[PDB]
Amino acid sequence: RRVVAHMPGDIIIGALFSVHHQPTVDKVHERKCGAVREQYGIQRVEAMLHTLERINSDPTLLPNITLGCEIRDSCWHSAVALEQSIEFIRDSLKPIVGVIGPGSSSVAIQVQNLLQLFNIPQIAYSATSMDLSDKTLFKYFMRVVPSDAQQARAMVDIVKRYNWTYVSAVHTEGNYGESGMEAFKDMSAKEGICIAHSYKIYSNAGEQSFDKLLKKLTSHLPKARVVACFCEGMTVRGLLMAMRRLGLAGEFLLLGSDGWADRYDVTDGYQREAVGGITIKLQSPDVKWFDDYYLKLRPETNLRNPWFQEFWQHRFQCRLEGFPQENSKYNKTCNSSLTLKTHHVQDSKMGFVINAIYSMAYGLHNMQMSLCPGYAGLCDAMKPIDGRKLLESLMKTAFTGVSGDTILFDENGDSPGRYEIMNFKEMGKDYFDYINVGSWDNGELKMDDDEVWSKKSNIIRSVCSEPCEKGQIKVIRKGEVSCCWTCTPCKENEYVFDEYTCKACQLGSWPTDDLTGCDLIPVQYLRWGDPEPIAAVVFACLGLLATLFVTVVFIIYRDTPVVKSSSRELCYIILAGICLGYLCTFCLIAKPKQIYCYLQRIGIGLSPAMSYSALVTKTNRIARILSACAQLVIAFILICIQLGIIVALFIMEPPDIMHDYPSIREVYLICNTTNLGVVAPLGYNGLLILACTFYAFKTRNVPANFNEAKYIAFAMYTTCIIWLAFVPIYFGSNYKAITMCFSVSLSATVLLGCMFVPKVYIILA
Amino acid sequence: RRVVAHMPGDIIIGALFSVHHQPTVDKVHERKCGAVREQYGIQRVEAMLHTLERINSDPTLLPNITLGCEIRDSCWHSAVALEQSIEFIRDSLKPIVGVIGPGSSSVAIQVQNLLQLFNIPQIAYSATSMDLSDKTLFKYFMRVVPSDAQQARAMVDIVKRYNWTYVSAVHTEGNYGESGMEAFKDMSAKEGICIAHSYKIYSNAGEQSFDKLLKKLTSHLPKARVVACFCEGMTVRGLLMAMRRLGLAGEFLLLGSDGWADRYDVTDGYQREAVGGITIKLQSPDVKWFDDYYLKLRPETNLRNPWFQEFWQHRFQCRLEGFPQENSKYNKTCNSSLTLKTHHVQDSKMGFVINAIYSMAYGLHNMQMSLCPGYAGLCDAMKPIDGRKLLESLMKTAFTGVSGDTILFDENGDSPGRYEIMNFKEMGKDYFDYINVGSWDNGELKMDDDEVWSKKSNIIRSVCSEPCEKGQIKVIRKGEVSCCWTCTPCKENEYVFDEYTCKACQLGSWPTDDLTGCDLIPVQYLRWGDPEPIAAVVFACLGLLATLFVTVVFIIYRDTPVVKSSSRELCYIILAGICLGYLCTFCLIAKPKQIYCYLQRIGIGLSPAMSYSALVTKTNRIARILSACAQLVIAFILICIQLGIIVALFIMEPPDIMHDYPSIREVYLICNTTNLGVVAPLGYNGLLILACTFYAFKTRNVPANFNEAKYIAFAMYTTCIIWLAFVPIYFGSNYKAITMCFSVSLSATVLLGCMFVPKVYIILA
Ligand SMILES: *[C@@H]1O[C@H](CO)[C@@H](O)[C@H](O)[C@H]1NC(C)=O
Ligand SMILES: *[C@@H]1O[C@H](CO)[C@@H](O)[C@H](O)[C@H]1NC(C)=O
Ligand SMILES: N[C@@H](Cn1oc(=O)[nH]c1=O)C(=O)O
Ligand SMILES: N[C@@H](Cn1oc(=O)[nH]c1=O)C(=O)O
Repeated sequence: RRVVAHMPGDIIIGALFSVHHQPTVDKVHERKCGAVREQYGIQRVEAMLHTLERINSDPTLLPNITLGCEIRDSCWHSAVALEQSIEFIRDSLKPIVGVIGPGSSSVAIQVQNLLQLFNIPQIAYSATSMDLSDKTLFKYFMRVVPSDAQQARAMVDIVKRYNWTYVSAVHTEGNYGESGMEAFKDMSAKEGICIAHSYKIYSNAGEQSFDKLLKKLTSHLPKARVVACFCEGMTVRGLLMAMRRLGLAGEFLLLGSDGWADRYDVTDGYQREAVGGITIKLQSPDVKWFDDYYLKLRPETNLRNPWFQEFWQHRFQCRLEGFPQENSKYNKTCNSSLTLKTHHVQDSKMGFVINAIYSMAYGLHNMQMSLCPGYAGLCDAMKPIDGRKLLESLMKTAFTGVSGDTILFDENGDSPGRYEIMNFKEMGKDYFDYINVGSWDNGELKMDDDEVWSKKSNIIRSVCSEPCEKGQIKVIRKGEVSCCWTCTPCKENEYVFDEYTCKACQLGSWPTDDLTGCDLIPVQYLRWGDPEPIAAVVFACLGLLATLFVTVVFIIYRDTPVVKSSSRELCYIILAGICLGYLCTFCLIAKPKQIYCYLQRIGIGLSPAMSYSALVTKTNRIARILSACAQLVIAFILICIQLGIIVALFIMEPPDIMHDYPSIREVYLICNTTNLGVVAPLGYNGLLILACTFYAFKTRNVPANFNEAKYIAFAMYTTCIIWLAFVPIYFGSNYKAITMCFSVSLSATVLLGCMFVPKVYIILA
Repeated sequence: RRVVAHMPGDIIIGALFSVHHQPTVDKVHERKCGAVREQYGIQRVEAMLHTLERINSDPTLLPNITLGCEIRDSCWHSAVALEQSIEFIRDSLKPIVGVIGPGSSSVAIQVQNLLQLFNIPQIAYSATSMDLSDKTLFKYFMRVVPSDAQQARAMVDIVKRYNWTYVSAVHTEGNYGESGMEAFKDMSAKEGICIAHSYKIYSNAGEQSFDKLLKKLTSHLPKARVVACFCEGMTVRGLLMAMRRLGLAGEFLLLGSDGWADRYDVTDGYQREAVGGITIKLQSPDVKWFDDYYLKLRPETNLRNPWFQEFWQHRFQCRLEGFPQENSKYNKTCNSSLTLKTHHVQDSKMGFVINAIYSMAYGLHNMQMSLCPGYAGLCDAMKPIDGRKLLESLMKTAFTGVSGDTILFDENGDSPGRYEIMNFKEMGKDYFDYINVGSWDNGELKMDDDEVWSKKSNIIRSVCSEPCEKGQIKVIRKGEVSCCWTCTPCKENEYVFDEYTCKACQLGSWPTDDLTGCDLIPVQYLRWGDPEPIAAVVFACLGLLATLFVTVVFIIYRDTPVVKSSSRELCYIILAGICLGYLCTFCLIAKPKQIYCYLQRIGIGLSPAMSYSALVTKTNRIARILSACAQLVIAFILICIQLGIIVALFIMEPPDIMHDYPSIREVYLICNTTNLGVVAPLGYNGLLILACTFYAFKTRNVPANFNEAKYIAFAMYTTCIIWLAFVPIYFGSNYKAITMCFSVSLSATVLLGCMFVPKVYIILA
């Protein structure tokens, strides 16, 4: 039978403390507990005994009634605690009025499911799972610590403070780990944080299980460098031991939980592996009087605590001869010089443990105040202490704590509390410590970024993909969590619509700077500058100068017989046409406008048709003579025919500015001239040429005034070749305007020359 | 205190049945449970009370000993069953040697946690959760049913059989539901399925909770019409009542589980809302001998069942006056003609229950054979029947069940089984029934897709997005779920790499039909024939005919005095040049090959070089005379110079066919004749032409033999412009071959016809 610590009194309060370690994986069925525990074990039993004797000593608390206790060992296992709890309720089948419940959430649940049936209030000090807040299933459960709803929030705040996104989660199998990791997963996923993969493990699992878990964790090593452990202390120690076994000394940052806190017994010997880990610890000041009472204990006199001599021997590895408990396993003997004052480490949850004992005390006081206000003691109205009344009194009680605050329970049975942030750092050489690098209260996280990462090179941000909003490149998912993206650049005509897709611009549009939006690329006109068209305009100007010189010479020598043989009007009509060619070239090269672009048509129609019409009549007259003024009229009508066709093409295609986009980039504006709108006048001009071919062959060479027929027959001859050669370039090209300009002013000069010069040259000579 | 059914015996076996319904949410703390049950309650009580008689009347099983029982009421509740289990184990503080576990997985876990402390084996008949298969924590627990693992697969198979991709998930709060939904989520997300959202709810929740759950379920209604309930019977009934309240009559198809099975009590009164639902039932044939005993039971004689009178009054709504259990709540009085034969339904899991007790019988039989073979009864080494030995002999028991099959426990305490897929249909007019429409066994899902949906217009498949495999389009996930995608059309250039990305083809390439792959586009070239080459080659052929005619006239009249002039050999060189130029095109306008394109450049380089150089020498002699046979010497060398440049341009750029791609759509092939490879021969030719233009202008009009020098005075004067006219066309175009073809023959023609034809002319004259 398991041993039990007793203390007499009028009212007896049960307490479950984990004096011994959890049963090993291969001895769960035997329910055999491992080694004794100091922080979680003997210290808590001593705290309970001393605080109860203090309560008995205090006259102002529970006067004239002495509080007893029955402390049992829970071994941090569900079955052992369940059997001890059955032992608690055995009399109810002096009764236990209340239990200072176990420190594990799963164990607390298992004990509560049994205690609630017999109306036994249970006050926990370390069980912090959210599930215990449900008063429908756990009516007889209270705690002096906050739930894990705030601890998960604190962990999420820590991960979101340091840009950590792609973390990996581990939690111990059990209610505490399960609930905590569920809360963390829920809160983090709503705030952009990410989980590579969530793992679970038992605290008592063998070395092989931890090795496998660490292998799975290293499977994401380059990217998921932060591990979030809603783990217990022994789970974290197992992870550290795995790191030691398979050579890992800084590949991970373990973001611990309340289980780890600042426990020195999870990093003993493995400090090098745990350096840089961040943990969350329930805020609890050191208790002075407990330290004063505890360090003065000796195994010779400490007979109340049945485990104490065993503790002595396991702690100071030695054996105590003059006692039953010798245990020769330990070679040497315990000299009367050992004391607990050396390397003494008070457990973090020592404030809470005492508080949970005061609660059940104060809750018993208040209930005694109401039941029998006058009587100072155990009144006859209190012989069968009622569990329901005691629970009610505990729910509405409030008292000053050991720390110096007020402990009180809300409607959910929980109690207010704040958290502390610790960083396990290497302070000196071969010396490590937990350093307080922040806190967390009522939703407000106030860290200290200087103490942790005393440099600008903090831990590599746990991210899956680098920030890739770098202009052209967009972000595409890969069928996994919306966490790890591949970055793809869209084409040049596409701009980023969102961070997720890239959208093409319009027909004549181009994306702006930073590809945030788009832009209608400006139209391109025929510029007056440039090296090419300046030559064309210079040529046109020279042609105009030649034409004005020609007209001056023609009018000065007006009535001379050497020029008064042919019609003066005919070779003034030709002059008007040759001038109109240059005028058409000049008005062609400009901004294509609703006022400008139809002059192109009139030029290209009349100029290369009307001049040849005036010429053909003269050639025919000279040929057939080898008449009168009537040849003028037949000339004019020959113009009018062409004047029809242009007008014929004017109706179907009105003068407008049409935009063409030969490529997706450049935009051009030109008049609406089409394939049919340039061939028909050119077709007629071909006929004009054809007409004069007839004559030119017939005339050939004829001795006239200055042998005009010798030269006028040749000006046409050099024109038809260029007219034909112009077709291939014009048909396929992007330079229609300049080509038209050069064509017109080319066949132009030719004519103006032999037409007039041969005559007017020698005339002036 | 609660009542309990008793039967005396040497060995006592307890049981936990939900005789009454779960306590309502407003009376859980009092632990008073609701109305009586027929299938899950009284029927199983009578099953135990008669199976024990059947065993006790069989000398072949447990001879000369009697099996008593202590049947307790668990009210389908964890707390009530834990209290009753405390009552069971109170003796160990006649002992209970083992129990028939409760029907609920959570309740089974709770009672196992207490029973394993006292080595009391527990056998379950419906506790199907896969949590209890862990023998580390649940050693003394066995069951005659498979795990939920198999059942979750059965569902996954069902959902993947009917294209159902986007479904909703609901499970009952507890272990059964939670474990089942975890398994289903795992093996569904792994294969192809996507869950819109997973919900949970307690069975004993209020109306408002179920209404809220249904409101959340209709949030995804247009897409996810299928809800997967790893829920309990009463959870499904609550869902149906919610559907009735807010007017849903066929928006959802409920995919139920073992909880639902073919229970008429979950779909009574609410058939309209459940029609079409598909449920999974553990297969167990109805035990025939149970009916012939049960149906003849009467409340007058059945005194050993404390719950029989309550049930009898609850079933036929009336009162039994002649009995203490009057229950004056009802109005009328039961006549002595009411029988259980009317509206009798035996529960699905009756055989299981029976087999469970049989499992305990043989375990208690195989023990007594092994412990004391000689004795027929309770031997001395068996008076304190060992729980450990009972469990050991139980795990290895193989026997025959009431169904006729063989019952045997695996290494984890489970037993094999198969599933029946049932469909709730409207058979007649106002008549609804469950129809067996399939089965599932070890991975084989047999089903009858015609009994359900006797048509092709089944339930609108629970899908999110329509298929995107419409050729060009591809799938884009927005970072929501992996089953709701948009369709993006790829451009005509790229081909679909996978379902989710499409990548561009090679620059010379094109996607094949259906965008499945990319194929090599065929190359184009200037084919023999065609519209323009058929006109171009006519020029070359006519030129060759003219050149042969002219050379015939030249060689015939070589010695005629009328040609005794500037060396006829020099002009013969020119004529050979024209012939070479005419044959240049025939190796130019063809299919590009190394043989053709190592001579094309030679031709263009030399043909307009050597002929023109010989013309230069001839005109040089003519001009300087106003020499001897050395003219060839000063001529020939010039040719070499040009040849040198060609050779200079041949070494740097070897003749090879390279593929030119004006755009992605078109492909051509041509040799490596580049811009730099054309200017240099053209530069030399232009320099030569300009050099001889001076002498051509010097000659002008010189009276020579038959005006020989006159024609070449002006004919050459044309060869400049046409060559010049060739320069732009060759630069900006895609027809660089045919342009060269036309230009080469167009140059010679003139020079040829005006230096070798006037000759033929006067030769004839
Ligand atoms: C990322 O963390 C840094 C501090 O390490 C700080 O800038 C901030 O918390 C995060 N960055 C942004 C842009 O918020
Ligand atoms: C969807 O289900 C049908 C029959 O229910 C069958 O074609 C197949 O299982 C699914 N469709 C495809 C294309 O796989
Ligand atoms: N917070 C834990 C309690 N706890 O876990 C440890 O590892 N130490 C410790 O006190 C729980 O809620 O169970
Ligand atoms: N199979 C369930 C139990 N169960 O719940 C019901 O509603 N019916 C029923 O048999 C389980 O494994 O817990």
